[PDB]
Amino acid sequence: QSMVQSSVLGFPRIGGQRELKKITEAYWSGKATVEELLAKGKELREHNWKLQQKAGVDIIPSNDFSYYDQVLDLSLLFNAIPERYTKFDLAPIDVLFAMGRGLQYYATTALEMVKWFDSNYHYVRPTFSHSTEFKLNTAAGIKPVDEFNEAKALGVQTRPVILGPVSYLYLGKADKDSLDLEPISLLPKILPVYKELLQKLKEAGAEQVQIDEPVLVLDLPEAVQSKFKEAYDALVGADVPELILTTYFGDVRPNLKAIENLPVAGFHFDFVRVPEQLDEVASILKDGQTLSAGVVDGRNIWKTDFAKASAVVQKAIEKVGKDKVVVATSSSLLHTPVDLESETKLDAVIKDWFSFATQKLDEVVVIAKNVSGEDVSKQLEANAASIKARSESSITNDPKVQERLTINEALATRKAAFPERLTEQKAKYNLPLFPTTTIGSFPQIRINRNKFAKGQITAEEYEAFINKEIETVVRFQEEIGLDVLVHGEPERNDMVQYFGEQLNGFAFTTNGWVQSYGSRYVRPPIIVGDVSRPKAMTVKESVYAQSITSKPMKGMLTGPVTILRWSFPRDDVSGKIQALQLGLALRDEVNDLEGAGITVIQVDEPAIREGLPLRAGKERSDYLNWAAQSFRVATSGVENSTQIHSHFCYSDLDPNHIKALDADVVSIEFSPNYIQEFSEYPNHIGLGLFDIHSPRIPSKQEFVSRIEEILKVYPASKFWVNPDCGLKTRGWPEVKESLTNMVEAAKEFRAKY
Ligand SMILES: [Cl-]
Ligand SMILES: [Cl-]
Ligand SMILES: [Cl-]
Ligand SMILES: [Cl-]
Ligand SMILES: [Cl-]
Ligand SMILES: [Zn+2]
Repeated sequence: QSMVQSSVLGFPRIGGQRELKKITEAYWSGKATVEELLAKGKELREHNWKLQQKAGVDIIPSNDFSYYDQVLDLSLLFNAIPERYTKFDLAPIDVLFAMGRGLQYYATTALEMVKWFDSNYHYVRPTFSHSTEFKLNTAAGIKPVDEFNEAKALGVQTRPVILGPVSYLYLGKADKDSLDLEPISLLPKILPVYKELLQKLKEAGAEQVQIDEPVLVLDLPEAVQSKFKEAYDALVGADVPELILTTYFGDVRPNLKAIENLPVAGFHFDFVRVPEQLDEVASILKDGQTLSAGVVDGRNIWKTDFAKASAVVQKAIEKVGKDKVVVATSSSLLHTPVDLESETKLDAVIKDWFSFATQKLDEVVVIAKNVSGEDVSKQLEANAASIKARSESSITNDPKVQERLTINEALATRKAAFPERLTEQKAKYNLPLFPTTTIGSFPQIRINRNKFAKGQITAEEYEAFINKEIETVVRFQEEIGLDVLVHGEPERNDMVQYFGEQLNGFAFTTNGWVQSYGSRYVRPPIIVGDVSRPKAMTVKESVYAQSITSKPMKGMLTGPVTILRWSFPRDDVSGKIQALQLGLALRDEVNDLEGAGITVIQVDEPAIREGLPLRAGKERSDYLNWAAQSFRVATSGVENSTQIHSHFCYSDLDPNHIKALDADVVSIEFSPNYIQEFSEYPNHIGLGLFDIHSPRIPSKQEFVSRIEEILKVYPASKFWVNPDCGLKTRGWPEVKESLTNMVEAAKEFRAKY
């Protein structure tokens, strides 16, 4: 324990080879027994605790492990279990899984999955009723207490991590039988349950608890933020551990007044995202409260600059004293891959710039020792050379050249306004009124794709297999009589990795898995440098699909903002600069598609709202502006007769931003008074006419009446006819009938003209 302690806010639990996914999925399909699942959990926790102890981390977390989601874990522990999950005599591990994955696997719905702030993790929404009885569920045991005791038996003193009451309630929602319930009003009922838990943790031997209150980086209603004082007045006492109120991902300053007189033992703040909040946040400390300074990024894969991170910490030190500063990860390392050392195919120069969760443990320790005065000179020197090698690999380290060298409006504008383009597109494609199309995906080829990865087939044979599947999908759309076709994207794994693995300025990993939801993990690409496009990324398969039909075939691309958001970004330049470079890369792909005869092109940005900055203000309004501008740069090089499409199904869509794209045609998921939101849409628009989830083939008449309802709002000149989203989750027969009814409905309308 150095004078200045080191701290980790959580550790990824998935395992270095995805052991957690393997044993959990095996348990669901009735392979693994309950004991084997629990033994694997125990073994992961032990390994991870020991890894952190061996690296020298002073404050090591417990309760950060989960078989599914830590928020779900708290719902189970506090008995926030809707009544429908208790009716099948399920063991507690199965109640957890039924809430997480859904009840249908136990019957004779899952809870809502929600983004965790602006990370790429998702949690299971706490759901509350007037009938909810909050109590400590000793049924299974008490997860925090049992896992604290497990670590202690191993000779590892840990700090339990729990999501705090205010955040837990605020992030939850009223169940359907209680739509009047304001979750925050439940605080008096849930606080005694937190108190009992905290008492039990003190009794087990915990000296300090990390109590996460991240909603403090959000714009909080007064009815919510005015409660921090009475919540923590109630929790703090001599019978519970010291409480470290922990925030991350943002700026708490706007909420400072709410937490300026809390009886807690100290705070944690994110000084990676918001280093500038230091002065103000430090000023609220009283009574020997401690400041945990988050300076090792828990959400990115870059070696930390030890000189710069040490200097931020040294400012904290100057402000509250060495005995009251802690060096910490900025957030849980849940959001980074487990271990860089399992990567064997990375360029050696680039691998030297990275640090994954396991390596971050060494980094916080190095920084804590640095400011404490210990000799880590060798590590500082190595680190200073890595940082320099990295800064020298981009066009300029200088922000003056960097700010100036990054979009003239011309680059972001088509050559003519839509009405003029429409005249040329009509003449080129001769589409009728109510033209029909689909969004992209069709029912699925699994084997052969894996065989080609395994080396069992050659590229030529894989190519022949891709081409037969494209052919089958194209011919099926022709038989149905759709007007604008898609190729089914059989060649693509994932709409981001497919691009991230081809673009310049990117690296990709073999094992760089991060948990996204439950047992579903992602392996995000990494932007390491200035981005450009080195080859034709999608042209081959599109040109093949277009060569077998006389109907127009959509090219299909992912837009720049979505590639950026589903990748690990550079931490040395703005997101804006990266999006614009990605925009210019995609512009070359679009221009190539067009040049190869693919003149109808869909460019999809499903991650927009996900990347929305957490507070209303300047960063948010800039984001929307540059987000749109990036899309326009990608799409504005084309001739007037080339038709740009874009599809939108991504939760709470912003029609103002959609309008800023100047896309020729948009499709919008749609199947109460919602049609009015897009009533002023300027170009062409296809409001989805059926729900690709709903379990029923809509009749022709059902299509006809839905088209009639839309025609009360839109002109027929603007209207495209298409489903809500892709069809890969349906069976072929339901897809044939649905789409056949859709086209026949369309034709009826054409005739009535
Ligand atoms: Cl159990
Ligand atoms: Cl705003
Ligand atoms: Cl407009
Ligand atoms: Cl009408
Ligand atoms: Cl029109
Ligand atoms: Zn969709």
